[PDB]
Order: sequence, then C-alpha cells, then structure tokens
Amino acid sequence: DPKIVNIGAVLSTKKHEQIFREAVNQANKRHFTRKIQLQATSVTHRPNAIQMALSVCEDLISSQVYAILVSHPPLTPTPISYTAGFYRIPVIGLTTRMSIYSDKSIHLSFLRTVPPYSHQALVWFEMMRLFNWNHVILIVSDDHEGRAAQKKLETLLEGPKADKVLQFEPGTKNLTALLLEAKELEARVIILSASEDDATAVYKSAAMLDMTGAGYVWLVGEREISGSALRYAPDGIIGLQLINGKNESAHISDAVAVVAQAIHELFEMENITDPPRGCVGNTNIWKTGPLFKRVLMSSKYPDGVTGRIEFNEDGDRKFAQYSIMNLQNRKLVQVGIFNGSYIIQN
Amino acid sequence: DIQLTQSPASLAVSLGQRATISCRASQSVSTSRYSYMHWYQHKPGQPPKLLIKYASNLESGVPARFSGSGSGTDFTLNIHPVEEEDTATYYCQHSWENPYTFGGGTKLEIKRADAAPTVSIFPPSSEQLTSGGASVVCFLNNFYPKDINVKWKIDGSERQNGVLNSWTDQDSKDSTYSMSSTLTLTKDEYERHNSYTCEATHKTSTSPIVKSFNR
Amino acid sequence: KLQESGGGSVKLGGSLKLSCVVSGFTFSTYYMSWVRQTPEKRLELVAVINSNGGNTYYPDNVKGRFTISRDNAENTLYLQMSSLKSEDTALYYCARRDYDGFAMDYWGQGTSVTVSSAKTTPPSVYPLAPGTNSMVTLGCLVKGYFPEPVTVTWNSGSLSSGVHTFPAVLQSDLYTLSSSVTVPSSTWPSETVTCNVAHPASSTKVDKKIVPRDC
Amino acid sequence: PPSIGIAVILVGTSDEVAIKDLSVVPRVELVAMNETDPKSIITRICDLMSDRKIQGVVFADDTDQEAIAQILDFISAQTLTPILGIHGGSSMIMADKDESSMFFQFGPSIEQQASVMLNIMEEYDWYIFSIVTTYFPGYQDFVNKIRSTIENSFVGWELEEVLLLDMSLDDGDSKIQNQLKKLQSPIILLYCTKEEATYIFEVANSVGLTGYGYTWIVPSLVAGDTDTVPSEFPTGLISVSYDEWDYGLPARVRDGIAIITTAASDMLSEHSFIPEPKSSCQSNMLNRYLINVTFEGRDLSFSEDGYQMHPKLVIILLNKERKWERVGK
Repeated sequence: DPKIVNIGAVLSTKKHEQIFREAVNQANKRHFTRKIQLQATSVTHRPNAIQMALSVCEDLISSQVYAILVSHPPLTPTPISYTAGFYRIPVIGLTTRMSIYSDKSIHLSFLRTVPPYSHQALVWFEMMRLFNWNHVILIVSDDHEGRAAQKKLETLLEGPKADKVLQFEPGTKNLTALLLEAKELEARVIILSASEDDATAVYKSAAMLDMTGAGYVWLVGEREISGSALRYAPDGIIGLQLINGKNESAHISDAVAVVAQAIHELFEMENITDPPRGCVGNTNIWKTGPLFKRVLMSSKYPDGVTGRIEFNEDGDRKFAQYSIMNLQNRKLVQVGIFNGSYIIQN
Repeated sequence: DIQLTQSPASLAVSLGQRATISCRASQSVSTSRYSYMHWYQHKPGQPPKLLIKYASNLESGVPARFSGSGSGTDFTLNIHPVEEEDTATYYCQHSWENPYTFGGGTKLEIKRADAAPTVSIFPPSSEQLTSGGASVVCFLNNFYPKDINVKWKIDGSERQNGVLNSWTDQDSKDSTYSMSSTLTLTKDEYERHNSYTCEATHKTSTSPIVKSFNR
Repeated sequence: KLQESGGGSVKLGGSLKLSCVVSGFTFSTYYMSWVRQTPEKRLELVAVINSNGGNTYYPDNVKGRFTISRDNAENTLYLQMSSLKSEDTALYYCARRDYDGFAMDYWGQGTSVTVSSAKTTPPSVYPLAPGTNSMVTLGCLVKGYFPEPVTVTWNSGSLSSGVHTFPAVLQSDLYTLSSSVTVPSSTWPSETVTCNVAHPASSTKVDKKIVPRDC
Repeated sequence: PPSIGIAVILVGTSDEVAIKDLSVVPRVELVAMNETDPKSIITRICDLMSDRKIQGVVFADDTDQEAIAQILDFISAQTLTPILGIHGGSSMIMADKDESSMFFQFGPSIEQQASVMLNIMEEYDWYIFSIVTTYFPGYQDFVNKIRSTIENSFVGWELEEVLLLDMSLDDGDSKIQNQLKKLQSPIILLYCTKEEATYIFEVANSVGLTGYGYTWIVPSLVAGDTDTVPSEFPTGLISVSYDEWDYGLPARVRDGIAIITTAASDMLSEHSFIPEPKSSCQSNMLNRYLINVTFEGRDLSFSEDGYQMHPKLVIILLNKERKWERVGK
C-alpha cells in the first residue's frame, strides 16, 4: 500500500477549503505517486489565538500534518507558527506580508508566497537605476515593519546611497517636524514606509507644505497608497502593488503544487521519520522537520500563476511581480510592472 | 497624594481654530506600557461628560474634533476645529493614587462678533404689591462682548442701593451672554416717583441704550 | 440610563440620603462613584464602591461622614451623608465604570444638597409684561425663596426656543431670579403665554399668565 | 477581608506537607500536571479558569523544556493573566515577550548574565574571546550587551570572530562545522538552548575546539537542571545559574504567592478593585504593583524589562567528575 501523506491548511472560507482539497487531489495527478499519496485536511480561522493554536493541534497535528498553509482570514497567523514552530513543522503563509514573520528567531519555521512589505524596496532600487536617483531621503515609521524597510534598503546601496533617514513614530498627527527636516535637506527622491493611519497624516500635513508639486519624487509601497492614505496623496507619486495579492485562490493553487514537489523530493530521500500524531504528550520535536524546511528552501517552480516562484535564505518569496503606479486626476495610472527581475514599461 | 495644575484657566478662540488646554501633575502618572488620565467637559446645568478616555482616546460618542496627548506629567486636550457647541468648562483627572482628583478647571469662551442686547423694561406686576414689595426688571437678553455696565435712574437721578444683577454664561447656540437687572424697592418709595429709566453701557454705541416708563 | 433623586436642604450635623435610578446596563458589573461640584465650580471625588461592597472608599474629607450602598437586584445607587458640615453644600453627581477600569465613564445629572439651618420657603411668582413687537419680550419674576433649586418652564414646555433663564442671587435669606421669553408677536395677543414654576424643596408648582398693566 | 484565588501548577511530585510554614487574603490551590506541551498546558490552565475564578498561576517544573516559558508568555498575553515562572523550563529566560504580557520569571536577565561572565573573564585575564550563538531570542541582546561593554572597555578585548548558526535548517552541508572553524580564540561564549548546545558541542568536539587550551562559558539557558549533563558534553565547562541549591523550592514558592498577594493588596487598597477573571477560552494595572514588590523583609522587585532585579547567582564548573561544582557565588 502507498503510505499516505497528510497536508493541512488553515484558510479563510469554506470555498478555499474546497480549492485546497482540489489542488491536493490534482497534485496526486502531477507525478507518479511513486511512493506517496496526498490527503487534504483543512480548517478555517478561529476567533482568538488560543483556539487557533488548540485547533491546529486538534485538526492538523492530530493527523500527522507535514505542513500547514495559512492565509489571511475574512488575528494574523502567529498562534499557528507559535504552535507548529514548536514541532518545527513548516508554516507557509499565502497572504500575510508583515516582515516580522521572516525573523525565524521568533517564528522558528515560517515561509510564504508573498514578499514582506520590507521587500518592496527592491523595486525602489531598480527605479533609481533608470532615472539616476543616486540620493534619497528615507522616511520610515518606527514600527517594526518600517524598521525592517530601513535595513533592507540600506543593504542594497552598498553605488547610490541614502542621503538621510527620518524615523517617525506612529500615532503622531502633527508630522510637520520630520517634513520640515526632510525639506531642509537636499535630495529630492523620498521613500516612505508607514502604516495607513500615519501615511494619511504624512500626505495631509505634507501637501500643506507645498511638497505636492513637481521636484519631489515620491517612492512608496503598498501599505501607504491604500484607503485614506490615498485620498490626500499627491499627484505624481509612484506606488507598488502585489501581483495576485489577494487572489487567495491563485495563491493556494501555486502553493500546493510545490509542496507536492518537495514531498516527492523528500520521500526519495533516506532516513525519513514521521511527524507526531496529536500535540498532547509529544515533548520531543519532529526530527525530520529541519530537512523538510531545507528542501522547501531550495524548491523551484518556473510556471507560477502568481509569478516565477522560489525562495531566499530567510524563507521569503522571491521574484514577486509588482504593479508600478502613477497618479493623474487622483486617478491611478500603471506606468509599468516588475517582472520579478527587471522592470518592464507600458 | 497627587496635585494637578490646569493651564490656562480661561481662553478665547475663533471658530474653526484650534484650542488647547493642558495640565501638569506632581508625579509621573504613567507606566512604560500605558498611561492613565481622563478629560471631562461642562456646559451650564450639565451632566459632566467624558471627553478623553485614557490619554489619547476619543470616547464612544464624542466628535472627532477632540484629541488628547501626553504622558509622564504633561497632558494636553486639543480641540480642532472649535465649535460653538463646545462652550464649556473643562476638567482634568488622574486615576493613579487612591485619591482620584480633578484639576481646578478651565473655561472656554468662544470668540464672537459684536452683538447688541435686547433691552426690555418691566414694571412690577399687578400682583406683587399685594404684599408690599415691588421691583423694576430690565432684561438685557442677548449680547456680546461680555463686559457690559448697567444703571437704573429714578426720576432721572442715580440709585444703585438695591439692585440685584445676575448673569448667564455664554449661551452655546448664540455665543453671547445675557443679564437680569432687578431693582427692588417697596411700596413706600415707589409711590413717590414716576419715571423709571434703565441705561446700559455697551461697546455698541457711544450712547447708552435706554428704555423707561412713566407711572 | 441614570437619574439622581432625593436632594434638598438640611441642618448641620444632620443627615440626608441621596439615591439614583439605574437603567440600561448590567448594574452588578459596574463600579459606582459619587462626586461633588462645590458651588465654587470645582469637582471633587466623594466616594466609590466595588462591584458589590467589597471596598467602600471615601477620601478622608467625608470618611465616616458619608456611606455608600448598592442594591444589585433593584439597581439602585445609594449614599447617606451624616454628621454634616457647611462644607458639604454642593451639587452631587452619580457616575460610573471603566470596566477594569478606573475612570468615570457615564454621569448623572446631579441633585442639589444645601447644608444650612435655614427654613424652607417657596417663591412668589409675579408675571411681567412691558409697560412693535419686533418681536415681543415677556417674563416672570420668581422672588423670595430658599433653598436651591427652582425650576422654570413655559406653556408646559411646548415653548422651547428663545428662553433666557437666570441664576438666582443671595439677596439676604432668600434667592431671587427671573425668566425672560422672546416670541414672534404674531401670537402674543392671541395664543397667550403663561409660565410654570416648580420648587421641589417646598414641593410646590405655580402657574401664572401674562397681561400688560392692564392695557 | 476579601481574598483572591491563585493556582500553583507543578510537573513532578514535590513538597506538600512541608512548603506550608497582612492586608488582603490569598487562596492557593495545588495542581499537578502529567505533561508539558502546548495542548496540555493551555488546556489545564484554561480549565482551571472556567471551573473556578483564578487570578494568577505560579508554574514550576523539573525539566529543561525551555518552550514552557515561550508558551506561558503566549498564555499570559492572551488572558490578562499574571504567570510566575519559578523553576525549570518556566525559569528559562524568555526574551522578546509580548508588550502586553504579564508573564514574569525568576532568575537573571541576559544582561546580568553577560555581565557576570565578563566579571569572570577578567578574573582570568581571558581578554581574547569569541562568541557563538544560534537564532534563539536573547541572541542579539546577548552579543550587544557584550559588544557595548567592550566599546567602553579600557582593555583591548580581542572579540576575534563571532558566529551565527542556523538551527532551523539542516546541517547535511556541515555549514555549522565550517562556521565553527573560524574560532581560534582560547575562550568561546556559547548562547543557545541546551539541546542545541548538545549538537553544537558534538560539532565543536569533532573539530577539536572542546579540547584543552580551550574553555567555554555558557549561560544558565544551557545549564538547566544542573544535575543532568548528557554524554555528549565536554568537561571543563563554565556556567552561571540560579543558585537553586542554596535557594530551595519552598523559598521560591513563598516568594511566588507573596508577590501576587502583595500586588493584590496594594492595587485593591488604592483603586478599590481587583480585575475579574476572564474565564474565556481592561487594565494590566497589576504590572505596576508587580514590578515593585516587597514582603517579610525581601526585595522582590522585577525590572521594567520583566526580570528579577536581584537574582541570586552561582558560578559553576563542569569538573573532573562531570558534575557542576560551586566555584564562586
């Protein structure tokens, strides 16, 4: 008899339950299940983090899951990590892009099909290369996502460089002070990374400083171009959006395929051991887990539906395709896209 | 035991502009994890209503115009933009040590354009002198600026010995004030004169506004 | 919601029980408070009580002097004040909750406590008409009463726009106030205006109508 | 006088008849638990919440299972709940806690432990050294404490090389081995979990760095149950730990109840209430009164960071006979 592999998911709605069941059964039909069968067990999000953790133990750990897919609900994936990370079971996100989840010091075994907000910065660099923007003023919020954006940018400039960096604590409404400093400086390509409730104040209290007009190149990510942050935004600002960013159907499709590939790779290996069945009493960890995580790190798919997909060393989505945006009449104009490796114009 | 210093104690702001009250405490009233204050407001004859919840927290039912700020020992209440609906005394509170206290209070009186009073003179009623006393009542019913100055004249000469002057504070629909002048006297003195005149000094006219009656 | 009841005026060293009606929430889960507005318009905390009596707090100013009670079934907030001093004259409010949870969320409307030896006396109400009509001013004089408060309304409150009601002043033993009405004159000589006064201290209601002098 | 309910959760048979020997009243229950794991610990604690109102837990075990603290932090953050980790895995120092958590631990902070290790390294002129860590929290904090002390050193400590090893990933490459060869310095400082120290010392053994001419200093997060040294460890190791030999369990249990009850007394005496238990499966004001604490003649204050301001330390050597030896206090 073929030994049967359990693959689990914590998704948004019943619909995505069925999409996952589907993609798993198709993953059985993509190669000679020469040694393995793929079985789909799926649940949806639970109210508070306690029920989230216990439900993963009750529904998924209870049936020897090798991996869990986690999406954004209709509470972010953390309690699942904090549980499956205990057993060193790989948690794979489909939609949450908060960079805190790449730091496997806290999220001991986390990876995803979406880039962090902190990763958006790569496109920023490439555009500076095409307009010769060798001096920039970086303005990040002092929440952890903005701090991460800071470091991930300053690594890439080691040619062009940051002129200055301004640190801005969220919740502040009178953002005038840092904008005063930023206008005092000389460079005229400004990068912003903050939360929405703060980006909207940025643009409100910045438009009053006559920084709406030409001469201020504005680079900005997906967080700071949505909702109220877009309402008061200046004409000509340049923005980014994630390709198939919430097409959760597409994300589940792409994810299941390469989980299957990696299982195949794993079970032509030697000295493989089984994941625990049920969380209770299993004080020792899954011992094959680290190997499976290493395998996921090196898996590759060329015909991705959300883009060519493979990973970086922290477990982050690489080659994410982006939408590069301009504003005319308070109307959103795509001037280009990011193919994942280089910028393509319209 | 903790003290509270509200500053300023009273102010005047144009409609649409910002307004700021603040307060200082003898001690730190916050932790490195959270902060513990609250604000309240007072219109005339009013149930005091909560304005700010913890430190920078808009109450479930007060307009977005209000916002708080601060920590440690300096806390601030901000009103942008200011309405006449906000005419009010304001009180500052902490909830750290066992004696929860209030500030001394601070007044918000709205900046308003000139407005002359409705002067109405009233002789005593036909039922008042049925006991022996009498009064001439002047209503200066609606005016701004605040500081008006009123005088009664019997037969044309001065008498201020027995006048009761009562004031309302700023009416929140008008942004104006009003005054009740009660000249009290008995049958004996009233019977001995004929002309009761009321003059008022206001920023409105170099002349006093006057109304009177004969007997 | 909530409303106070049971106020009035009593003598030094005596006692008075205030209580308030409760409506619309699970009374047995909130923390209840009693606060003082001194007539000088400063607020002060008088007493607080736990979800059910487990801690009765008073500042040392009225500790022993006052006592709080709760009825968790009949939803009543209760406070008896005893061994009173002249210091305890104030407007007293009921306030409540922050749910784990210190601040005073929601507030009552306040009942007046006057601490003095003086005797109750209702007011006399003398109507007031002038001695156009663009538009017309009428009034009511409420003279010679004690203690506070007194209530002035008009045409059973169907008349609820241009009203100026004044604070009373302490002339001697008694308070005296007045109430001014301004209405479109298209109705003064037709739909005639009367005034309604109430003094709950003497538990009295008064009703008087308006006529010139005559004519 | 009103009271407050508290539970004492223990894994392993302990003292009963013998660890029993004001301004508010305490109420203690004893709950044994057969298991330590996410599911079981969560389950029993919330079960205690729904059968009776409980305002705090003192948690102690006799294991090295560090994840206990990790888990307990989670639990505390979720239910507005004080949790004391007074021994075992509960006392393994948990860094990067939730900003809302009310979980506190006995034992020294990482800051103090690096401090003590440097006090030691001066004792033996070990002014050359290197640092090896994994990804386990406190990692950044440890090496930054040390580097900060070196920048303000009037002696030239040769922080020769410093290494990061990824232990969430496989070592079929021997990338851990290759990294460890960057170490030539006599003294090496290892910060990770006890388990990881086991694997890493198999490696450091396989490349001769456990050999003598080399000496290792490792904090209390690897000493653990100071009675257990697996057959995979070298000797001549040095560690710091909570002096669990001269500060017994009855003392720490007495401290555990008295912290919580003193906090209850003062908060209720001044704000007139003690928060009602969330049996669900709002202010942490208690934290203020849980930071600065005093009882029956003892300083039981925690740092605003969330660790004891006065941990009692012992400095120990893994010796001739593979048993930890008091060498200093």
